[PDB]
Amino acid sequence: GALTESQAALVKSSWEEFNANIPKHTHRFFILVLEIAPAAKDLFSFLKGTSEVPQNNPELQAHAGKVFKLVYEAAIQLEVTGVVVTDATLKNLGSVHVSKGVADAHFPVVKEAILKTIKEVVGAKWSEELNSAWTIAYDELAIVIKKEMDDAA
Ligand code: HEM
Ligand SMILES: [F-]
Repeated sequence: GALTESQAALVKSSWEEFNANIPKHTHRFFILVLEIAPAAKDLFSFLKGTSEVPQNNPELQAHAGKVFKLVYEAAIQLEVTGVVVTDATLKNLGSVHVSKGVADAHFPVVKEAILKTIKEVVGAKWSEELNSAWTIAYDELAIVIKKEMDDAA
C-alpha cells in the first residue's frame, strides 16, 4: 500500500484516538494479550503474584502507552521519509526484553492484540485502507526491536 499521504493521515488520526484513553486501552491491550496467551502473565512484575490484571497500576499504564506511541511514530516516519529509524531507545528496549524472558514468537501476540485494540478504538471508520496502514507500521517497527533483542542476548 506504501504509505500514501492519505494512509498516514489515517494512522495519525487513529492514534490520537488511542491516547485519548490510556487506563482503558492499556488494560484492554493486557487482557487481549492474556487471551491470545495466558502463560504470558509470569513475565510481568506487576502481574506476578497477582491473580487478575491490575486496572490502576501506574507501572502497567506507563508501560502499555509507551508501546502504542512507538507504533504510530513509526507510520509517519514511513510516509515522510519512506522508512523506520533505529535509535538508543530501541536498542535498550531490546536488552530489557531479553532480561525478562521475552522471545520473537511473542510478537504476533502483541500485533493482533494492537490491530484488535485499534479496530476497537476507530470503530466504523475502519477501512481496508486503515488496517493496511497499522499493519504496515507494526510490522515495520517489530522488525526493528526483534532486531535489537537478538543483539542483547
Ligand atoms: C512493536 C512492539 C513492542 C514495543 C514497541 C514494546 C515496548 C516496551 C517498552 C517501551 C518496555 C519498558 C517499559 C518501562 O520501562 O516502563 C517494555 C518492557 C517489557 N516488555 Fe515490551 N514492547 C513490544 C513487544 C513486546 C512483546 C511481544 C512482549 C512479550 C510478551 C513484551 C514483554 C515485556 C516485559 C516482560 C517487560 C518488563 C516489564 C517489567 O517486568 O517491569 N514486549 N516493552
Ligand atoms: F512491552
